[PDB]
Amino acid sequence: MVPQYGYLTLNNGSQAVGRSSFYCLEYFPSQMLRTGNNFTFSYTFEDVPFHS
Amino acid sequence: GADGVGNSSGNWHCDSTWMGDRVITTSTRTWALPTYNNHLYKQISSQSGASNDNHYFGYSTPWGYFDFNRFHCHFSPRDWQRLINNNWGFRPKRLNFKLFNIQVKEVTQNDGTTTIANNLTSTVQVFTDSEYQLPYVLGSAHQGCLPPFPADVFMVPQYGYLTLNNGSQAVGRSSFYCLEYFPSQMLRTGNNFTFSYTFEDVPFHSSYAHSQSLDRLMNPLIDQYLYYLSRTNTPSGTTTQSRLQFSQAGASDIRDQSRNWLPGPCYRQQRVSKTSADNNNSEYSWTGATKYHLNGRDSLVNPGPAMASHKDDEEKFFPQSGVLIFGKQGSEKTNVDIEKVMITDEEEIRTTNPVATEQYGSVSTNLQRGNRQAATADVNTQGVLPGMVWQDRDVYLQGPIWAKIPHTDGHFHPSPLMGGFGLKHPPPQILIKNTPVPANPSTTFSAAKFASFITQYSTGQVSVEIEWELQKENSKRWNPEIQYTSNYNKSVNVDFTVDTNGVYSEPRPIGTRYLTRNL
Amino acid sequence: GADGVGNSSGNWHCDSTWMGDRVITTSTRTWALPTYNNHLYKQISSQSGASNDNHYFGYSTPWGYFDFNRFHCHFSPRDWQRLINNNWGFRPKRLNFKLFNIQVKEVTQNDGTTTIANNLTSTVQVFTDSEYQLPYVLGSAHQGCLPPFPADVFMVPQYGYLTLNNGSQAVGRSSFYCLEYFPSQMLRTGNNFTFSYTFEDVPFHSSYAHSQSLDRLMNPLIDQYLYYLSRTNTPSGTTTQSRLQFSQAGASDIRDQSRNWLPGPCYRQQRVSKTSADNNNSEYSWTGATKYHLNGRDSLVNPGPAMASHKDDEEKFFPQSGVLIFGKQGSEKTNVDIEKVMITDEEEIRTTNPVATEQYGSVSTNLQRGNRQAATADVNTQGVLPGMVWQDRDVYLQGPIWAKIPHTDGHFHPSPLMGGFGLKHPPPQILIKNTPVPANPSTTFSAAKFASFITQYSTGQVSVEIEWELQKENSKRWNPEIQYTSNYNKSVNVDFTVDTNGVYSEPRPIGTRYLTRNL
Amino acid sequence: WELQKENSKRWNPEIQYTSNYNKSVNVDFTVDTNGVYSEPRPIGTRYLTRNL
Amino acid sequence: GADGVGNSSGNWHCDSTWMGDRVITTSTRTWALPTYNNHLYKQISSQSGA
Repeated sequence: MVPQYGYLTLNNGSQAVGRSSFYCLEYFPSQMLRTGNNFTFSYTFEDVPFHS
Repeated sequence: GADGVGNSSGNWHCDSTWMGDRVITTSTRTWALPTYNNHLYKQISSQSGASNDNHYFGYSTPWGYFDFNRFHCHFSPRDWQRLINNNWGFRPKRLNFKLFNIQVKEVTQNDGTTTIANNLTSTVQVFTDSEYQLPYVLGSAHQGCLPPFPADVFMVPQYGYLTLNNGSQAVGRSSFYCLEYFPSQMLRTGNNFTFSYTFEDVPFHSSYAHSQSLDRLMNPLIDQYLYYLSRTNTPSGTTTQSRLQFSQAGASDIRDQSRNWLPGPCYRQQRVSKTSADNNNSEYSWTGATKYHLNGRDSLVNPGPAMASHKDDEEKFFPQSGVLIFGKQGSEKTNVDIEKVMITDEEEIRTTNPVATEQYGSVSTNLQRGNRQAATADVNTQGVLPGMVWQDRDVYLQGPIWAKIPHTDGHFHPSPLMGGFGLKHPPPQILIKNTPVPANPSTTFSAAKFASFITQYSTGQVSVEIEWELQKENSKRWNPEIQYTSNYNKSVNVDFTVDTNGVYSEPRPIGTRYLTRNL
Repeated sequence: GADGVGNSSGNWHCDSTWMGDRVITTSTRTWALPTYNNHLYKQISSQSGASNDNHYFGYSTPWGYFDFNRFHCHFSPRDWQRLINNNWGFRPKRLNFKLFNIQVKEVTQNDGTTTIANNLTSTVQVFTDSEYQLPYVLGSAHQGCLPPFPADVFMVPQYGYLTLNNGSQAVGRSSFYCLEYFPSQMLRTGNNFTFSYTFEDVPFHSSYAHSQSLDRLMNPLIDQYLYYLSRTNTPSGTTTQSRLQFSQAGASDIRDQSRNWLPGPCYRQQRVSKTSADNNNSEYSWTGATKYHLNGRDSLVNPGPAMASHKDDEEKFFPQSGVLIFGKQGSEKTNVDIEKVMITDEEEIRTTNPVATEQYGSVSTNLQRGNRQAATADVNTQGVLPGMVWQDRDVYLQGPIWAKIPHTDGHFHPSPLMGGFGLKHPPPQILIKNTPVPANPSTTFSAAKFASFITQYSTGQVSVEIEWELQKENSKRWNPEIQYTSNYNKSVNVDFTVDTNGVYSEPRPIGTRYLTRNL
Repeated sequence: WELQKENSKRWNPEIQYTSNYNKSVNVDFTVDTNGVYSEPRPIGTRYLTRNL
Repeated sequence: GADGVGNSSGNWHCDSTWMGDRVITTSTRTWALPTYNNHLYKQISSQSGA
């Protein structure tokens, strides 16, 4: 099962602080896939030390 | 090739063509694949107190597989007759495998009613290993091969394998293979699957029987120039003194003639008669059987080395395990009577091979001397010696086509025991699976694995095309041969034909040795 | 290459490089060569009343020779681990041999003092036969090989050979070889010797063990289509009448399933236990041993054909002669206790090969009939039959690398018995000798041969470089393998390491079979 | 993934990760009779030895 | 470089030069090497009740 997405922000007690941010995920460009479409991307790791 | 939902992905090809060097057999069947083990691997092992010989440890898999390894898949009884009557030898060359017209069906069982509906977006995933990285099941003479008669629809068998065991417990060297871990083509409705394969060079199978035997390979008219001991003692007329004498062997005594070759090797069998009165009354099925011993467990040697089943006019008797035994149509699995089985008969090999139920020969036990009489012993098992010749077991009609030589430091004369072609790289396995479709996950997240799936199965057609190479018969024999003939007399049913109920049946085993070559 | 007195003739090369197709092992040692037999040939023969089996006739020679034929010469315990863990097979390709930094020393023993001085003008003469014109000693597992640990200096062994004999007396066909009679390079201080050699094409050694056994090569889920006799008689309830019945073999009875292959050949052994209480109390070392017989003399078959040493959970027992037995560091020649020797164990071959201490199987003795019960016999020795597969014996770490196939009309499966690579043209022998230097001849002429020589010996370095080809392991096994691991627990001494006195030692035999292939 | 190969002159053998040779009811890292995959122990990546 | 028995294989260089960006120091010494442990490896460890 694919897990649900949620995040935390600033708080005082359980009350929010004016700096706490709200992100609407509907607000980003997203590919819409019907049956018979596929999704791809590739990624290149930045140079990092070997693990020992 | 990817077509729509409404286009047909491939045509039906079932055919046989003969170019006179080559015959190309094609066959197409309809298959139905269920979901095995509820989409999950399991380990299986010998049940409880099963005997030491019967212990096993292995895994069962969700995957099915296709096996065309039986001859009658490819040949019709008439096609088999052109080959058997007209040819000395044949071997396969290259084959081709094609899957098409796949369709996946979801079934919904509610109350007593079950509705079966097309699931258009579901997939089926198929791969052929071709690097031989899996336990190779084929060649063990399992059921589940394509049916003999093209109008039949067959269920695709489940795939499982065995590994090392101690008792029913596993050993650290036992391997676990996850079939999900190989690259596999995923086929939706409107996709097809193909591959082709080329058989490595292999000796022809010999479809001929010899017109001479090793014992009798010489001119009866002319004497040899080589002496043997004709007699060992001469009478003085009061007593027989010891005087050893020699003779040239000739037509008078054939058995004494110097011979340049030896019969094939033997591993002896117990003889049982088809007439129920002649057999002993005791349980010797096991205690009397001939066996081999590995790692403290005995195993019946059912096929045995290739041997003649009986001598002249013994047709009643047959070796205990030493023959292949096929069941007649509609025969139960267990404890089935002699009338139901079809017992094959190897007697065409009498010439070069020993009778399976009798000893290779006799051998001197001791060193004679004036005061002690010479003695001999019987050799019931003979390994290969230099100058031995033998014939391989016959393939018949419904026997297996090939087998995979195990990969080992050494092996002698790779030809398999059940008959057929030993192949170091046999035709690869084709494994097929219904891709799991989950059913209605919960709204809250759970990290557990799904126990709920849509119940579904798939179906389609499968097409196998093999190209065979033929060895033509060129012989100067004057008189007619022996041919395979369907009897001329009238009958209720025709042989190799459906009955009034629609049940196809094969009346008798058809083995491939008729035409005669001189030795 | 000819240098001065002060130039060095060659560098020390001891190295291992891995190109991932190939590994190239180099090793350099320091040798010391004395003068054997006072510069003269001798004949040697069995002493006096030695038993008929022990008679021999041969010659001892002044010449020494070099043998690198043991693996641990070339591989370090860590280098041996990269190969053993990561690879299915390996074979040698080409090798190179180089001698350098030779120096000859004359020793003068006067009173108790012995002064050792350089003799600059003396020579050492070396030749490699390479036409195989000498008795080939190597491959008999003699001592005198390059030491395992590179800091050791070793004495070069004396060369001698055996020929035909009757008793201790020679036969007219026995050959005498004079090693002075071959072309040989003479090396003074500042000369070096080289040659290179290319191994003929040879099968890889199999460093893998099987994850299946011949007994269990089939799908447990699916029944066979081949019947066997399940039972031979049926009850009438007053008595059991004789009625023979058939069954298809399946998961329920595995032992009855038709199998397409047979285990390897056996020549039976006597079983002895490492626990001193279980063994019988009698002298059966010889009278009970398994032997072969040539020309009226028995010979113990120590190596035997390759066989599993014991069945499941038998690890206590081992075959009488059937295994290779190595001594621990600092073990005496004779009558040494079980704790001193290191006994190798072949159990990784259980799958394809019979247990050395038990019989191949059972065979029907007689023809049954209504009035006589069937009987069977045990086969304690089995020659090769068609359709048999087997594994070759394992090479270990300190076992020999190769052997020379004798040149004969025929031979079967040339792989040697001690393990290693059968080579029709093995690496040639390198023989080395101190050239004789006479001492102060008399002023008057005498035609007699010199009995007086300068006492001297030589020393230098020897360098052997072998190139090995590797067969990489590509397998889909999901779960981890078995690897060779040095134990993690603390210890007084580290394994494969010098002790506080400087004595290198090898704790256990390391055989090359870990990675697992499916059969 | 990019790999850093081990080149070392150590004479004696290393320590390796080995599945135990003894018999067992279930094989490690394998499904059981019910089809439940399991991981018997954590496998950490440090075995081969470098000198400091 | 490989010389005879009588040729000298190298000269004595002991020097210091200063180029004012760089200084190049050279030093030559005479060494004497014995044979240690009688030509053989040993293991050593803390003594007893240390």
